[PDB]
Amino acid sequence: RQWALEDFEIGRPLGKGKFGNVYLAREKQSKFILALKVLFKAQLEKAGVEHQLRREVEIQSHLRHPNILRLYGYFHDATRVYLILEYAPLGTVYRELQKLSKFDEQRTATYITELANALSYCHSKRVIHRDIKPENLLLGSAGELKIADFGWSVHAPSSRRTTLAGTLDYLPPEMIEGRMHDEKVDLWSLGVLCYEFLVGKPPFEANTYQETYKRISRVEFTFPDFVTEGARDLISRLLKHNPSQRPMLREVLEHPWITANSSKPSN
Amino acid sequence: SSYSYDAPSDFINFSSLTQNIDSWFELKANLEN
Ligand SMILES: Nc1ncnc2c1ncn2[C@@H]1O[C@H](COP(=O)(O)OP(=O)(O)O)[C@@H](O)[C@H]1O
Ligand SMILES: [Cl-]
Ligand SMILES: [Mg+2]
Ligand SMILES: [Mg+2]
Repeated sequence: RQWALEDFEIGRPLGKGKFGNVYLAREKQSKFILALKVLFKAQLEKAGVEHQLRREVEIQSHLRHPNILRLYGYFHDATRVYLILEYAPLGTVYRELQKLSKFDEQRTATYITELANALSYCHSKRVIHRDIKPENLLLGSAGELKIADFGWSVHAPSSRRTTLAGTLDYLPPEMIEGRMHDEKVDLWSLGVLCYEFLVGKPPFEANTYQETYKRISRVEFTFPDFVTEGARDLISRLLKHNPSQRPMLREVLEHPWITANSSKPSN
Repeated sequence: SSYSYDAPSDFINFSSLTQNIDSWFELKANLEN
């Protein structure tokens, strides 16, 4: 009655992770195509992030949204932990960005709309993703954006958080400055992401992380000349140093620049 | 206990096949205060 490793044929690696690989998978009976996320228990327990894996599995499995990747189930075998994820045929936005160097305003606004919708749903359930980045954004069979990797996420209806969570180039100032943080970290990373979609590079990118920490804390960056006034306005609002001064996701979805370039409506 | 999560772990028949399951979050907030 329970999941077993024998239930799946393992295909090519879909991507490498911090504690194991994600493989293309086939349920032997129904021939249903899936993604199998494999995590070694030794690496998880050594780094002491088992509690975070609990959060990833429990939170993602109970979420239901067209723009959020589905986690159908999980199982383990005293050596590895296996996550059964929804298959995203067109790969990452990261690979797409690398392929295209940069997105135009139509594509960028479309991705932001889909992402803001999914995040708005997350925050309504008091969930914070805390790891928004192109590598963690997948594309469906019709090119729809879907959030993935809830490996840094947390259910916080009560507490404000203290965990240094996320990825270097996308880390909010409050985390860097050793402050507490809330759901407003997703809107900072949304601003960092919108910049990278248009420019092709993170706004605080540097050779060292110490310099990156400095630039993030100062919110020290510039736009290339071709970035439109509407795009500059949206990004600047999302990249406020003061977390409470950052807009709401409802305000992002109703942003003039967003509604004039997006190919998809709001929730 | 370790690796015993509040999540689906049973075999699913993908040949066969709501929005409420979201209520798990509200439930958890109340339970844990
Ligand atoms: N459902 C999926 N469909 C297609 N590719 C995926 C899927 N899930 C993950 N991948 C690929 O494998 C990689 C796995 O990364 P991720 O799951 O975020 O690992 P970690 O949680 O350890 O960071 C992703 O960057 C992506 O490129
Ligand atoms: Cl610093
Ligand atoms: Mg990842
Ligand atoms: Mg992770």
